[PDB]
Amino acid sequence: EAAERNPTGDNARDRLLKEVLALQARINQR
Amino acid sequence: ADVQTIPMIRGARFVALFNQKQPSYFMNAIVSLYACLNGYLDDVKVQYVKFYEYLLVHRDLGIMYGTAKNKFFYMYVQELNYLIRFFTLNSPILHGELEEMLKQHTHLFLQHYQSKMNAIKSEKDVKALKNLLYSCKRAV
Amino acid sequence: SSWRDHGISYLKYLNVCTETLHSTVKESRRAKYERWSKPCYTAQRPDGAGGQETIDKVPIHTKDY
Amino acid sequence: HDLPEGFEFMEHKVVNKDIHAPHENLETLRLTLTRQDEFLLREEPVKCVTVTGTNGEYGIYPGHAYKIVQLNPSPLTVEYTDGTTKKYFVSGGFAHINNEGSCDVNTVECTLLDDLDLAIAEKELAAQQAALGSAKDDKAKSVVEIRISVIEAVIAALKHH
Amino acid sequence: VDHYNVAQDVVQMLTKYRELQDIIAVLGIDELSEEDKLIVDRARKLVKFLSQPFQVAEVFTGMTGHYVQLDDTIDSFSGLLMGTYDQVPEMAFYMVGGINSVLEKAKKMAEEAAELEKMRRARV
Amino acid sequence: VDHYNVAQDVVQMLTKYRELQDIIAVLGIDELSEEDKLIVDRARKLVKFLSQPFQVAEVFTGMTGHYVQLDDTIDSFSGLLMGTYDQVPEMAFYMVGGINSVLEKAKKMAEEAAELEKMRRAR
Amino acid sequence: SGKLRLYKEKLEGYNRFYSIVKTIKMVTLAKYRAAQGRIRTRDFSLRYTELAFSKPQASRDAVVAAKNALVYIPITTNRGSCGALNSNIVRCIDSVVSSKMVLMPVGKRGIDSFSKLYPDEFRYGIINDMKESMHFGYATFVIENAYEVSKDADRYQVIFNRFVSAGVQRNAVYNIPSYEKWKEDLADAASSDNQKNRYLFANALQNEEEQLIRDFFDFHAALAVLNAVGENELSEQAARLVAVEGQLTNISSL
Ligand SMILES: O=c1ccn([C@@H]2O[C@H](COP(=O)(O)OP(=O)(O)OP(=O)(O)O)[C@@H](O)[C@H]2O)c(=O)[nH]1
Repeated sequence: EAAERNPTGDNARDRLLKEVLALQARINQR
Repeated sequence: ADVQTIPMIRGARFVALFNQKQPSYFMNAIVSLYACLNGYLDDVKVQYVKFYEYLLVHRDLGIMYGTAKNKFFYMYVQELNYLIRFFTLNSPILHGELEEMLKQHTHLFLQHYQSKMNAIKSEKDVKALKNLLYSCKRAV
Repeated sequence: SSWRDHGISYLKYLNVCTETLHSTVKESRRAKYERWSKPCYTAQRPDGAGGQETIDKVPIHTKDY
Repeated sequence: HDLPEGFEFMEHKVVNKDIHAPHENLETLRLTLTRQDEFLLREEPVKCVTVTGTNGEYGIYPGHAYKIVQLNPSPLTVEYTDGTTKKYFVSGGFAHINNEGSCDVNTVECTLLDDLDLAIAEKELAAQQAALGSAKDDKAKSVVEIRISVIEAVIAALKHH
Repeated sequence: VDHYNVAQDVVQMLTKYRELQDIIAVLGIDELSEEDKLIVDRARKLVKFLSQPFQVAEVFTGMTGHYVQLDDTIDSFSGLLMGTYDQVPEMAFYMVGGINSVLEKAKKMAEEAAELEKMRRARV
Repeated sequence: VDHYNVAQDVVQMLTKYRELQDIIAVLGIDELSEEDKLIVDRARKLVKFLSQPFQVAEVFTGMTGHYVQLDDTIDSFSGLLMGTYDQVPEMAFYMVGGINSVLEKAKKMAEEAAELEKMRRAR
Repeated sequence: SGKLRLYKEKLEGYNRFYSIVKTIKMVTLAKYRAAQGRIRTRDFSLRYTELAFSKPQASRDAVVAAKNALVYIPITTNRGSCGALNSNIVRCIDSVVSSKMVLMPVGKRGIDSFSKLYPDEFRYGIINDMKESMHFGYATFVIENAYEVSKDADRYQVIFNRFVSAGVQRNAVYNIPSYEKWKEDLADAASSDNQKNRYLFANALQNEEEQLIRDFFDFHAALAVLNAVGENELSEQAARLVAVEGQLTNISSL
C-alpha cells in the first residue's frame, strides 16, 4: 500500500516473443 | 560411472571445491577440505559450495550474528596456519574449536543464506545470484 | 454371494474364479492357461533417493484380498 | 489435434434392429464367444446356445429379445444346426443378446470342458475346505467360499456328462 | 564479466552436447535422460545460432549479410541459455543475426505453418 | 593337481566374464540368465580378490600389507569358485589377504552397516 | 603400432556390438511373430464396449467443462529402444495439460518421463514384468489403482498405441467417464429419440439391477484396458524392430 502511495529495446524482444508464442498457440487450436 | 550415499554426496562437493583461479592459502584450503570431509556441507547444495567457502574464508558468520564463543580459532587469524601445520586439525588443541566454528558457520549459512537463495524467482534476482556464484567460483 | 458384504469388488471375484478354473485344468494344458493368471504387476513411485517405493493401494495376489 | 478412439479401428460393428421395422424369421444365431480380447468363434451360425446366468439357465435361439446376462461360473453349450454339441466352461463375464440374431458372450476365461480334470478339482476342493476353517478373517472365508463354489460347479458339470 | 560468463556457459553446453553425441549416434536420442534431451535441444539451437550470413557471401548464401553488435550477441546468447526461447523453433536460429532476427524468422515460420494448417483443415 | 585345476578354472571364469561384459554393456545385467548372473558375481569377486596390499606400498595404500601362503591362496580360490562364499559381500574381497581377512572385513562391513541402520532408525 | 591396434580393437568392438544387436533383432522378431497371432483373434471382443463408451465428442467442451480430476493412464514401455511411441504419448499428454490432470502412467519409461516433466500431476505408476501374457488381472489392477487415485474423477482417459500394420503404429484413446455421467447419458439415450443406436442397449441396461450395471461398467472398462495394453505391446515389438534396424545401420556406418 505504501509503495503505491509513493509513486525500451528489451520491450521489442518481449513483444516479438509474445507474438510468436501467440501464433504458435493459435495454429495448435485450429 | 555405474542412491545419494555419503561418498556420492561428498565426492561431488569435493570436485566443486577443486575449481580455482588463484593459489589458496594453506589454512583456508585445509579448513575447507576438512569441513567438506566431515559432512558439514551435506545440507549445502552443490551450486552454493563456492559461496559457502567464500563466506567461511573471507567472512565470519559467528561474529556477524554475535554467536561466536571461540577463544582463538578464527579464519581471520592467519597465524593459525603454522599452528595447524604443527599439531594437525585432529588434535585436542584445535579440534574442539574447529568443530564449534564449523557447526556455527554451517548453521548460520544455511539459515540466513540458503533459505533466501532457494526463494529467488525473479529474473533480476536469478541473474544476480548467477553472477554472484560465478564470481565466487573465481574468488576462492 | 457373501463376498459383496465384505467389500470385495466384482473384478477380484472374476480373478479368483479364473485362478480356480485354471487350477482345475489338466496338467498338460495348464502350462498355457496359468500364464493368463500369474500376477506380475506392481505399483511404484520414484522417491528422492531413487528407490522405487512400492504402493499398497490394491492387493496383487488373491490371498491378500 | 484430435486423437482417434480405439473403436474406430474395429469395423465389425453391432447391428441393432430398428423399432418400427418388419419382423424376420431366422434359422441361425450368430454367436461370438470371446476370452480376454480373443475369440474362439467369429459370428458362427449355431442353432442354439445355453448359458447359465445368475438367475438361472437361458436357452437362446434365433430372434431372442434384447437382453444383458451376468454369467456365473458354469458350463456353456452350443448346438449347431447340423446336430453337433460343443461344451465350454466359463468362470464369469457377460452375454449380450440382440433381437437381430446375435449373441456376444464375453468371458474372462472360457475353456473346453474336456481340458478340465476331475481328481484335480477334488483335491483342490479338499484343500479349500481345509483352509476354510483356518481362514484368517471374513474376507478369506468369502474368497474360499467363492473358490469352493467354482470347483463344485466344475465337478457337477463333469459328472453330468 | 557478463561476456565471460556467457562464453563459458556456451562452451560448457557445447562440450556436454559433444559428449552426448557419441551416445546419440549409436543408440538414438530417445535413449537419453529427460534433462539430457533439454541439453541436446539447447545445444542444437546454439549450434544453429552460431551460424551467420556474411555480407561478402551473399552470392553463395543468397541472403543479405548481417552485422551483429557485441552487446546484442551477449544478450541473445544469455537469453538462449536461460531457456526463455525454448518455444522458438530450432531452425529459426539458422542463418540469422541477433535475437530479433531469430524472432522475425520464427514469426514468418509460424505464419507459414498456420497457413498450411488452415489449408489442411479446410480440405476436410 | 589342485593348484593347476584352480588356476585354469579362474582363467576360464575371467575369460567368460570378459565375454559377458559386452552383453551386459549392450543388454544389461537384468537381461542375463541366472546361470550368467552367478558367473558375473563370482568373476567380480575373483577380480577384487586378486588385489592385495603390499608391505612396501603402505604409504600408497595406508594399510598394512599381507603375505598369503600358497596353500591358503589355493584353498580360498577353490572355495570361491564353487560358491562357498556366494553370500559374502563383494567388497569384502577387496585389498585383503587370505580368506580369514575376507571374513574379518565382511564382519567389519556388517558392523558398520548395522551402525548406519541404527543411526537411520533413530532418525 | 598402437594407433593401428586401437582402430582394430574399435572395429572389433563395433562388430561385437553389431552381432549383439542382430541377436536382439532376431529375439524381438520371434516375439513379434509369436504374438502376431493376436491379429487373427482381435477386433471382436469390443463390440458392445463401443456402445457403452464410443461417443463422437469435441476435444474442448469435454475438457473445459469438467471441474473434477481428469485421470490419464498413458501406456508406456518398460525398456527403451521402442522408438517414438513414448515421445508421441508424452506430446499428446502435454497438449492436454490442465489443472485437473492426474497421471497414473504405465511402464518404467512412462514413470521416469512423467515424474520430472509433471511432478505435481503425478501420483504413482504401474509396472508389469513382460513374463506372462497380458491378462485380465493386470487390467483389473490398473483400474482399481486408477479409482483409488481419484474416485471422484470426471473421466479416465487411456492413451495407447494401435498397431495398424507392421509399419504403422498410431495413437488411440479410450475414454471412460464417471459412473454418474455414464448413467445420465444412458438414461437420455433410453428415453430420448437421440442416440438412436444405443436406445435398445440403454433400455436393456435400465431394466436390470444397479449392481449388474456397475459390474458391466467395470467389466467393459477392464476389457478396454486389456485391449490397450495388448495393442501397445504389439506396437512396441514392431516399433522396436525399427529402432533396432536403425541401430544396426548406425553400427554398420561406424
Ligand atoms: O425385486 C426385484 C425385481 C427384479 N429383479 C431383477 O430384475 C430383472 C427383471 O427382468 P425381466 O422381468 O425383464 O426379465 P425375466 O423375467 O426374463 O428375468 P430373468 O429370469 O432373466 O431374471 C431380473 O433380472 C430380476 O432378477 C430383482 O433382482 N429383484
